[PDB]
This record gives sequence, C-alpha cells and structure tokens, in this order.
Amino acid sequence: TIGRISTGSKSLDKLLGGGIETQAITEVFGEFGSGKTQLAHTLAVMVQLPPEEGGLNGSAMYIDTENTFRPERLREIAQNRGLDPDEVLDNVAYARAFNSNHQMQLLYQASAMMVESLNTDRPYKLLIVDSLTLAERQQKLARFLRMLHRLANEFDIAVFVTNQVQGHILAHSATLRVYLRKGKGGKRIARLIDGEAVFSITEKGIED
Amino acid sequence: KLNVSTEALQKAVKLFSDSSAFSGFSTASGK
Ligand SMILES: Nc1ncnc2c1ncn2[C@@H]1O[C@H](COP(=O)(O)OP(=O)(O)O)[C@@H](O)[C@H]1O
Ligand SMILES: [Mg+2]
Repeated sequence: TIGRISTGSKSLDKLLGGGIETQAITEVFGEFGSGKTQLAHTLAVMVQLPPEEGGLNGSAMYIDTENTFRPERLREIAQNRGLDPDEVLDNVAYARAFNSNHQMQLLYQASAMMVESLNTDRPYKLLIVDSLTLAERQQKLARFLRMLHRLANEFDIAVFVTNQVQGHILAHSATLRVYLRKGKGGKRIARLIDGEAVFSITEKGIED
Repeated sequence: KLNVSTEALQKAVKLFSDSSAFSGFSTASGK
C-alpha cells in the first residue's frame, strides 16, 4: 500500500493528498530561503511518529550536500511537538556528501541499511537528498535518479529531494513536483508544478 | 556511528547492478 508522511501543515498535507507518499520521489523547487531545508528537517521528525499522528513509525536517512543539516533544529522541532529529542536524533541517519561520486556511494550504503532495517520495529521509511542540485555530469544525475526510483519502489520508502531555482522549471521525470515561494509576513506558498497551500516555518518546523 | 552488514551491502549492489562494515552514516546524535 502507499503510506503518507505529514509535513506538519494541514494546508500542505491537503495540496499533497495527505502528505508525502512512499514509493515515489517528491521534488521541491524554490529559491534560497524558500523553506526546502526546513521542510526536510520537519519530515525527518514527522516520519518517526505512529500513523495516527501522521508518521510511518519509521526512521529517516538524510544526505546533505549543502552542509545545512542541523541536529539542534531537529531537537527544537521534536521538543516543541512534545517528543523525546534524544530519541528523534537516534532515528535520523545522516551523511554529508562532498561530491557527486560520494553521493552515489552513500546511496548504495543507504540501500544496504534499508535492506537490514526491513521488517524491524522501526525501518527506514524516508530518504532525504538536500540538495539534488560536462556530458558525464548529466549522465551521473540520471543514474542517481534511477537508483532513487528503484529505492522508493523496492523498499516502500518516501524519497524527498530539493532543487534550488535561480517559473519555467525543468523537473526530473516521474516525480511529484512542488514549488515553494515566499509570501506575505513570513508565510510561504506551495503549488504543484503539474490549488495553493500557505504555511509557516515555526519552532515546530512546518505548520499552518 | 551506524554499521551495515557486508551481506546487505552485497544485496544492495545486486539490486542496482542493472560481518559488519563502514556505512558512511551516523545518527543525528553522533553515533
Ligand atoms: N528555528 C527557526 N524557526 C523559524 N524559522 C526558521 C528557523 N530556522 C530557519 N528559519 C527560516 O526558515 C526559512 C527557510 O529556510 P531554508 O529551509 O533553509 O530555505 P531553503 O532551503 O529553501 O534555502 C528561512 O526564512 C529561515 O529564516
Ligand atoms: Mg536549503
């Protein structure tokens, strides 16, 4: 079946049909400061919750290429949502990716960890790639995307990836596309690339 | 620090082709 992970925002969850889906890659596009990283942190916490609370009783994997992953931001999100932050941190597997070859390497290892965590009390249900953004370079990215698609499908996990935009967006094939932008008074606006959600970034992470 | 078995790693390589080792990942708490 297809599982869903709450984003912490009622408005955002409705635009997505209930939250980010498993066995699929969800792509977020936006300019700097649009909230892509904050949403990736929120999800890394939301996935850990029972399905009644909008999670999947799972764990999250976080591949960071922007050096923007913050364990203390995770603590704030967990503490504010009433969760044990030491436990929330234990359930997030984090790797910093220095180059494209390294990212690809980490994907093989992340896959190995998913295999092992299968059928346990807390399997890895989410994979975050922040951020996704020569003849070979284009080819490598395509290969990376194919691997991600195979992971989402074979391990029933939700794949969340971020793209930095410098309007006419070139999205990757077979993904769910969401476009984030800054609205009025700290509010953020979400809209599907293929009607609109409004949300905030708060001490609880993402919320209405 | 997080560990992974050589067997799961072997299974992973086979999957993308078309006891413990280094995983490259750690918990957000530093383990
Ligand atoms: N602890 C926090 N509480 C509320 N808002 C925050 C917090 N930390 C960062 N933000 C805000 O979240 C917004 C989104 O940042 P970020 O997710 O890094 O965007 P992007 O990844 O799209 O560049 C920023 O405007 C930032 O000021
Ligand atoms: Mg960012």
